[PDB]
Amino acid sequence: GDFLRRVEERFTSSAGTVSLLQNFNQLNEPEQFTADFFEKFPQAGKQLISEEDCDYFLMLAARPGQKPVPFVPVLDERFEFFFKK
Amino acid sequence: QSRLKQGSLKSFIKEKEASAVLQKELDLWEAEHGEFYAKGIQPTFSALKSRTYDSYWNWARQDVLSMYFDIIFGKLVDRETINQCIQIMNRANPTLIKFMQYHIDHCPEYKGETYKLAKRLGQQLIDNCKQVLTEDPVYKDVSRITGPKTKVSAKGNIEYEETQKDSVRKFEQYVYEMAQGGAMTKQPVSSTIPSQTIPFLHIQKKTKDGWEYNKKLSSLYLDGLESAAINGLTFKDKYVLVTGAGAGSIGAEILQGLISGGAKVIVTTSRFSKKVTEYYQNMYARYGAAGSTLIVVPFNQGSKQDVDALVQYIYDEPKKGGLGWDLDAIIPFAAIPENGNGLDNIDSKSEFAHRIMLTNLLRLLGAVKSKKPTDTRPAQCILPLSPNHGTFGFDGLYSESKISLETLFNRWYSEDWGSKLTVCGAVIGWTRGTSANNIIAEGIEKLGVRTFSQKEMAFNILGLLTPEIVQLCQEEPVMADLNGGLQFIDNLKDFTSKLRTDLLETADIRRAVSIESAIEQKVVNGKVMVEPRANMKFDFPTLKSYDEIKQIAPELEGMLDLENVVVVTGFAEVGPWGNSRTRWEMEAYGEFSLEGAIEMAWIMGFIKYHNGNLQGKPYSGWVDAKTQTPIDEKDIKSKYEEEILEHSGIRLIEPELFNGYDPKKKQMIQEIVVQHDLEPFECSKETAEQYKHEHGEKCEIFEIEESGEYTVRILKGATLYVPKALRFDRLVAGQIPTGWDARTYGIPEDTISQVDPITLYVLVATVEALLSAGITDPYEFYKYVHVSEVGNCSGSGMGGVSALRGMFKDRYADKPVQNDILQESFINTMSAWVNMLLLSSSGPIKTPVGACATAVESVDIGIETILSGKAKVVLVGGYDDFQEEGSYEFANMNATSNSIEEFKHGRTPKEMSRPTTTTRNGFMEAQGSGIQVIMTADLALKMGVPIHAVLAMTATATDKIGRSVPAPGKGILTTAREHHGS
Amino acid sequence: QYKHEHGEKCEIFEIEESGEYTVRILKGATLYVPKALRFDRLVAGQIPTGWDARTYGIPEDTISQVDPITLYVLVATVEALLSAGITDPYEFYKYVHVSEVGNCSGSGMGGVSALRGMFKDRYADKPVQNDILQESFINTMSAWVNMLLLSSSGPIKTPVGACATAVESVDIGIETILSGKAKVVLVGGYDDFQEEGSY
Amino acid sequence: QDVDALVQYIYDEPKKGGLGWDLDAIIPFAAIPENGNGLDNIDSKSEFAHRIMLTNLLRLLGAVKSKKPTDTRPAQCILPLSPNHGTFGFDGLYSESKI
Amino acid sequence: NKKLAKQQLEVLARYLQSRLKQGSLKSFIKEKEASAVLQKELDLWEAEHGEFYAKGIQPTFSALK
Amino acid sequence: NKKLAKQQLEVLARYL
Amino acid sequence: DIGVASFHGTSTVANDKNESATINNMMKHLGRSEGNPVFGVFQKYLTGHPKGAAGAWMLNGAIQILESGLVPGNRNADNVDKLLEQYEYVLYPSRSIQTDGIKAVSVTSFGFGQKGAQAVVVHPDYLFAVLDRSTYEEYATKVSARNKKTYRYMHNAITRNTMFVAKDKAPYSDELEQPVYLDPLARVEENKKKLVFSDKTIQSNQSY
Repeated sequence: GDFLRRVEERFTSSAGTVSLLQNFNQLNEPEQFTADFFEKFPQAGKQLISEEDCDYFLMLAARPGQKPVPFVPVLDERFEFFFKK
Repeated sequence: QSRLKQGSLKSFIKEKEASAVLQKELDLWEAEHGEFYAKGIQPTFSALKSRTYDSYWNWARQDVLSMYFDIIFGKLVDRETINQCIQIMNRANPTLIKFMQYHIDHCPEYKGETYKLAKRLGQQLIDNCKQVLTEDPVYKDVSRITGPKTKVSAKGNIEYEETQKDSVRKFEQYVYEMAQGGAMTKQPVSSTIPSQTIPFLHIQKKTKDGWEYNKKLSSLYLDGLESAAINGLTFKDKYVLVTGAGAGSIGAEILQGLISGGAKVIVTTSRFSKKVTEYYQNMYARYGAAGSTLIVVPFNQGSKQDVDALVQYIYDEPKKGGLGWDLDAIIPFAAIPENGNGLDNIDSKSEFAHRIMLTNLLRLLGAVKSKKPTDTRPAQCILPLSPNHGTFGFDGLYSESKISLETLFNRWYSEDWGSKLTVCGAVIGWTRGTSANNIIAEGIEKLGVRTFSQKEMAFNILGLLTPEIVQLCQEEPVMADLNGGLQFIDNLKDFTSKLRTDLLETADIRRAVSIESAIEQKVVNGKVMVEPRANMKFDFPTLKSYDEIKQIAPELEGMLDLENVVVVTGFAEVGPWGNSRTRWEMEAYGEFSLEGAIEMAWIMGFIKYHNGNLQGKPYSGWVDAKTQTPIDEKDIKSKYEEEILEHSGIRLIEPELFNGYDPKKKQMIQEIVVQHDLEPFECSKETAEQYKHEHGEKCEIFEIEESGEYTVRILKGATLYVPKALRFDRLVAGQIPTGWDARTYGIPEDTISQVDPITLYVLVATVEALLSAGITDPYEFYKYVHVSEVGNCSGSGMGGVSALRGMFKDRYADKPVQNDILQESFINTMSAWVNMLLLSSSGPIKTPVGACATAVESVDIGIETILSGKAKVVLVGGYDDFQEEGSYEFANMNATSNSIEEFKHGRTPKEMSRPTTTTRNGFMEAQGSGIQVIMTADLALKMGVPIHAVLAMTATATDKIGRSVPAPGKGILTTAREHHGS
Repeated sequence: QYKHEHGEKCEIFEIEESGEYTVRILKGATLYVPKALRFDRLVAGQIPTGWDARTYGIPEDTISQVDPITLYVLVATVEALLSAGITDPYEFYKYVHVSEVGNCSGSGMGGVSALRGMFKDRYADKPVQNDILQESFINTMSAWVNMLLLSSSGPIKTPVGACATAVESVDIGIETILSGKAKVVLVGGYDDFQEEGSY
Repeated sequence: QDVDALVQYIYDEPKKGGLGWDLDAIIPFAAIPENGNGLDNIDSKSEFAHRIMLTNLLRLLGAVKSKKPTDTRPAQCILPLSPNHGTFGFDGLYSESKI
Repeated sequence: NKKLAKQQLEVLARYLQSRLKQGSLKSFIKEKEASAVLQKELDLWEAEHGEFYAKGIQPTFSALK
Repeated sequence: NKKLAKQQLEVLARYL
Repeated sequence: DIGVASFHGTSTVANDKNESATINNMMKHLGRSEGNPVFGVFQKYLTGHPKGAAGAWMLNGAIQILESGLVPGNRNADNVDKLLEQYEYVLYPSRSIQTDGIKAVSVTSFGFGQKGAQAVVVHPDYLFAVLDRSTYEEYATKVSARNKKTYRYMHNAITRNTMFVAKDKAPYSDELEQPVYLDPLARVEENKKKLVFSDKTIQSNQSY
């Protein structure tokens, strides 16, 4: 949900609008919600991840006090931390 | 010696006591008048600060195109459209008729119903302008008659809005309801006025005592208003002097109407600035009719000096620096707002405002009269009389001034200025600003009396400037009660206070009940917005569908040698407004978007991207530079907009960007022969030997046996150079934004130190142009092209100026200068360094010199290079830097504009560069670089780079025999070459 | 001006008898004493002594206004045209349009005398012409060639190549002719020897 | 300054150097004669006379009001109004002050 | 000749006393330009109001009179 | 201090 | 179809007169329809005048004008010179106006030393019609991919301040420099994540 909020912020045209994800509970069916989200932002489906959002994604994956994500996002120096934890 | 040790101390104490005498004189005047009245009498007016607008011929076409494209895109049939049509008709001339005829007769209808609408509306407007051909420009106000309306929401929020009157839609119906009057005020509109009923707008005739409502004069005035509403009103050959016509005032709408009718108006502004200049510029561009001329002047009506100087300037002939105009009307609506000033609070502000409203007004009228020897062209003075002389509350001397203006009616007869000025005292009614009284406007209107808009009041006064009321004023002073029946309200102040206090006591209790009900609900019961951030893209040209492109262009398939067709694949800038993106945003829009603001802050080093830990909390985003604190993307604009605009674009030369170069303190040295030899100074062996070598017998060198260093005595007759400084005429330049650093783009400090800033601009621009072409890696050229076919045909006109200054002056001064500064001074070393750092091409390397016209020449040489087969890709463009000596030499030849004369004319740096303008007086020197990666069409398609455009033509030319190097000429007319004697 | 530069490190006083000012350079003021050094390079390939543009007929007005590199260019261009047998430079226009006689020559650092003027003589407040910068440009030589001899409106290119600029001028001239932009073009290169360039 | 000083002197008590008087009436008939001053001749004399007749009159009234904390002893201001506001000839700002 | 001898001796004695010959003349010209500033302010005011309005605002009232 | 006074006096007499 | 004329526009009395005169005369000699003036872009009103980069900035502005359809107005055009009403084929807007498409832009520069220069830039849409459909789709796919790569590189380098990456080494080694040159068909290939020349791809029969 935080990643979706970041995408909203990235692709909103300098206008604070109503977030599609007002609460996390409605993401329990994420396929339809992601569909509606990226129909609001069609250009997000064609634009590669801006690296500000990439670093945000990496620090989200490394956010402490969170269940570590079930994937390796990067192969930087902290690859063992992602691989073994 | 016969000298006095203390003579000059004596003179000092004498002059100190004189200064004290002058200071106590000034302090007495000041304690007598006050600081407000004191600093309010300064001279504001200056004849050189006057701004003329007369290019209605241009603005007609400008507005025509604006409306044409607005309708073509569906942004606009409506009243504002009809108003713009009236303005274009007012500016209608044969050239404009041909302009619209072309643009409509070649408007494709098949593109859409929107294009069909644009066309048919254009045919109608062409017919209307053809009918208007040769007839006068008429002020015709077609805005919908709006009335007050206040709604207190159930939450207690007062909202006031101007809402179109149901029974009144046009100014014709406005005049009709004026004639009808109201219950309280008890074929032409003369026959409409009900018997024993006073219309809201009426003219009062002076009986054998006072002023009373008059039927015939009121009917004449209302008939003039009806004629103005239906046919419009011409003010051609009307020379007006209007004061108090700033934005959001009755006078501004008066000026709009006058300049629509074709008047030649001198508008006063007490706050002369670029903002006000632009406001009056676009007001003339909209409303300035055929024959109209707007003269915006700085002017303080609080100063008799300003009054006399402005009147002198108006009545002086153009040869003597004036306008050579004889005023037909005067509208002195300039006033100072004074609130909370009772009898006991009559202060400096009140006396000064009274001076403006009455005394300097009378002086202005008297100055006009003194300037007129003719007795057959009176000036119509539209006095802003008030119906409320002290009935309302604490207003200072406002009521005193307004009632004092009523003596002019009797003074018209009693004195000998009747043939030079006519008195038209307009008792202006309740006018809605377009705020504290707007909320009670509806309440006062509900009882039968009415309340005017600024447009309505302006229409009333402009009708008071009718030919009929003009001659009426000529034969008899006119008292025009434009009060909307308010005179018939007993205890107006008490009624007004009752209305306002009822409204406030309703809104506040509703708000309090809402707040406490919300708190009660919160006690009983115990959306998140998205935060915008920059979506920076490059926006390669939008590649449309093949069907639609083949619809754009005819069956051209397989005709052009794409190898011989050259296309811009990339481009970039380093300039006063950052790069191409930010410069284009400021050009096309005049303001930075979110992406533009963040980009400007980034290039200027206001912000830097932070990743990792920031005060423990993990942060990934922009942070401040000087404080390293987080900056949200909205606060980027909110915090850095003012500094970005202040330190970008054309602005005062900043010495920090040019090695301490202060134009105000331009350093020079003068040769002086020593008359009395100087005392010894110590220097090294080689330094002393160099001194002896230079000075010969005019200096002595001696070794100090104790230290071994030499001491130098500069004997009499030696020459030395004492520094001196002069104030340089040019203080403003188009400089790269302050904080622009090559490190921000990533050029190593080794390159920055060894290589000159012009080349740093070139490197940044070349990188940005290649990556505008999508060339992430410059070596990706060599995946499709041989190293011998990537050229660099860019070049400067005088590039390397910093290195030139080094070698020519710093070396003369023995300052630390790099051994290879001449190497960096060459104009081709920029392209050299570009190749050595980025490309590593062995392709053709051309470096044009063209002074101002070298980048187009670079493009031409690039086209030639590609088409000859010597290259497939080439970097074209041009670059230069701003430096002290180049600026000084451009000033010597009077090529740049004198900023001191510009300040004398009231101009600011943001408006110093005035291309194709009446008063332009030289160019604005800037610095920076501009690069384009141009390629063959076939290669651009093969590599899939963004084809920005096609270089269909490029050419260079010289003028003729002459003896003027900088003089431009018609040589480049050699690009349009054809025999007519296919 | 002295007071403006030196601030509190000098004093200026009006002489009531004459009205002119007297300047006292106080302690701590900075001044520039000339010094001289022996420079390692004493030998140059200089134009023969006594070479004058008057000998070829360039008016003294041109010699005074325009800089010696450009005088060399004008002499060389006249000699090259009359090597081509072009007694009258306007004889080009009997066979060619004015838009097809180019001048693609250029210097590597041309205008060095004017550069020295603006950068050093101007700093020393010596008499320098107000338009020295126009003479400092590398394309002003070709500009004066056109203004005095050709009167062409053909393509005008001014290459910079330091040492290898005359061959680059020839290359640009070939390109200009073969693209159809010109039929005749003046290609070459020029430079002057001066103190700062040598140093 | 004279207006304020005179009002202060009137309303100051004898110990502080004033009169210790509370004004019951004000009769500001002080005026400057200005003849031959039309609209075009409005001058320093005319503006100064207008100040005397209107502005400093209002300031005198306001100073008396500021000095009075009592609300039960008003001062009667006998204003020298005129019936002729500009009907007669060249009088500078006299009619303006009177109206 | 002798006068120049004597001047130079004089300036010398000043140097070593740490005295400034022209300091009070500096102060005089500073005060003169200050007086010019005040005079131009008074002149602007005066030309703005006039001599009659000027000499008419003098303090006449005095409690001791 | 005094020695510098005296050096200045000295060179002065030389000058004139 | 020449809609916009990017004028040198130096805010100089002689320059803006002479340049408008030559543009008007060339438009008139070229048989331009009456009532069809070229819009005048005077970018120096905002950007000032760089001697070297004047034409370059004007060409970049003309490029952007072609892409976006917007004709920026000379916002410092307080009052157009009355002497320029003479020129019927030139218009001088003072406010930016969005057009429904600009086919071509005429960039004109006038340099000291009697050096005028003109460039005519045409929209890409007229290039894309001279090639078949399949070539256009291949080109569009390649530009889409490249725009993605460019977006990444721009954001990478704008934050990390690595916009300019100096090339430490040429794509050819000193040993292979001369074969690499001596083969006109030599072209870099990817090796060790860098585009460099290899001995195999030089003077190869495969390239020919």
